[PDB]
Amino acid sequence: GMEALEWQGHKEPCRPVLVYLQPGQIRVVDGRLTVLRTIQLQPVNFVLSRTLLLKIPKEYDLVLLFNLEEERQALVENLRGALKESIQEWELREQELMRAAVTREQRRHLLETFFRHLFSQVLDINQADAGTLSQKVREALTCELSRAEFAESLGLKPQDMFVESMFSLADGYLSFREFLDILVVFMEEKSRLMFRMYDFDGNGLISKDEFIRMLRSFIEISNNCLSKAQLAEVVESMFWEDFHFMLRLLFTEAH
Amino acid sequence: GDKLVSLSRKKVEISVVKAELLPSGVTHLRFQRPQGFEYKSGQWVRIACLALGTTEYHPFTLTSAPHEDTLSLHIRAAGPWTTRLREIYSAPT
Amino acid sequence: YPKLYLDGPFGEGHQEWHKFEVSVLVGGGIGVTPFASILKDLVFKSSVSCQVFCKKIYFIWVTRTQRQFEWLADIIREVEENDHQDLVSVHIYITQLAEKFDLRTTMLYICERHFQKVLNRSLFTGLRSITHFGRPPFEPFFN
Ligand SMILES: Cc1cc2nc3c(=O)[nH]c(=O)nc-3n(C[C@H](O)[C@H](O)[C@H](O)COP(=O)(O)OP(=O)(O)OC[C@H]3O[C@@H](n4cnc5c(N)ncnc54)[C@H](O)[C@@H]3O)c2cc1C
Ligand SMILES: NC(=O)C1=CN([C@@H]2O[C@H](COP(=O)(O)OP(=O)(O)OC[C@H]3O[C@@H](n4cnc5c(N)ncnc54)[C@H](OP(=O)(O)O)[C@@H]3O)[C@@H](O)[C@H]2O)C=CC1
Repeated sequence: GMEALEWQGHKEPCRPVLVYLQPGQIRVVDGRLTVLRTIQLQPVNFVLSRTLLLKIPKEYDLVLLFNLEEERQALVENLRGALKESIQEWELREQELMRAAVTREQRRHLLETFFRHLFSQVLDINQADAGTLSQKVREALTCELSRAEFAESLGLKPQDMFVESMFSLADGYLSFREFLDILVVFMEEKSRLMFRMYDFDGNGLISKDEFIRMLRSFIEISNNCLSKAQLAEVVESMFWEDFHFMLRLLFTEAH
Repeated sequence: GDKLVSLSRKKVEISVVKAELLPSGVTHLRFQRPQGFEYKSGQWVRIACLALGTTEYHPFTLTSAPHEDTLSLHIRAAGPWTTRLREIYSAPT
Repeated sequence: YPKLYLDGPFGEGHQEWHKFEVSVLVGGGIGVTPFASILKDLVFKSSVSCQVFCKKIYFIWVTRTQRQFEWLADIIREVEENDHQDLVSVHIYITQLAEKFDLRTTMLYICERHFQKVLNRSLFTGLRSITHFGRPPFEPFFN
């Protein structure tokens, strides 16, 4: 292992940490012998710029800082050897790398506007609220989170009744996709909301697999045992419009 | 400034419940507590008696406990104001 | 944990709401941190004492977002949980525009008006008190 710096977004200060490169898992730890992350590789991509951003497949992107550019090359060589022992590399601008890979501030800023776009029909807010300018939105929804991280994202403690109940309904981790999939089904208009939720491109057509994914999610709404076979049979017999196919005194009032 | 501050304070108007002519020339005045009257032990108030037609405020230590529903003062007949209060409260009605 | 150096209270704690049978406590932004204490104190009084002058207390919390103040939600939860005399009625007013909602605000809004309750407690927060979105209607409230 070696001592280096880790970035935490535009608004957060860098943290001096240490890197240990085991084959099965790469561990970033604090200076007090406290492990901060242990990423295990399943047989991911890397970008170099002083800065090395490894983009985890379904986890948070990890950006590390090097003492020198030659030190960056040496650390990159060591990490690449350790990772390949148990493989795509690119190079982009420093600002481009910072604003391209998923950061905490960027992820929150994307998820908030995505949720507003989803629930505009309920909030009675015009769809021109903000701009969600697709693939990165899918990646953000795909990222599964631990209980503490998810509760922090929602401003709750890890042991609150709401988060624990929704984790029980969702079950070790949770992605926002499953979260709002449970939420909307537990919330006829639900079909339209779910369809528009799976319409990332906004063209209005869930091409091949999003339809089966929506069927599986609506099954996750209704607890059952023969779920997969029943959903497959329903899809076979049946085949937005897919929604139609699926269906086939005190005064406190704020301005 | 001191007179303006004295004007700023709102002088409550209250009524007496009981008056005792205690020996050695003492007056025990037990009177009604205003609704939001909160005080600690050893605190003192000011009183005026318009039956004298004088509008004088004199200080007296609250001899009743804060847990009591009324307020008690043990006024010693020390001079004109106190003696006049004693004699005016001597008679009923 | 480290040790602290404490300099005692400087508050000079006016409590004129005990002088009124009905009081309306309005908290805004950062000026609502004390009220937690206040609220708890009030309910504790209503638990131990019987002939209290303040028969009903209204707590109008007004905030843009509950960010950095989520703990006050749990404080209000316990306050209303222990309020066995219905002394305090809480009203939360989120004044943030719907176009600028964060995750917590969207979840609270939907659990308030687009997700069914459980025991008249919102699934997100858990409060019998109703959250409203917009400027609090102060003078219709007074009437
Ligand atoms: C904090 C405090 C608490 C008191 N508590 C009591 C009590 O519980 N019982 C009690 O009998 N007496 C108390 N006194 C004494 C108080 O001064 C009486 O009101 C006073 O004896 C009234 O006198 P008089 O005006 O009738 O006669 P005066 O002849 O006018 O008074 C003679 C004496 O009274 C004093 N005095 C008069 N007016 C005032 C005033 N406005 N402020 C201060 N001193 C004054 C003078 O210094 C003088 O020595 C207290 C005084 C103070 C300062
Ligand atoms: N007792 C006191 O003297 C206090 C003073 N302050 C002062 O207020 C300043 C800002 O407070 P801050 O913590 O940012 O509070 P915030 O502005 O974050 O929140 C206050 C809430 O009140 C609403 N609000 C704010 N200003 C007005 C206004 N002029 N008219 C109507 N509604 C309003 C806001 O709604 P929206 O923004 O959506 O309109 C917001 O929801 C601080 O500098 C602080 O010094 C704060 C607390 C107590």
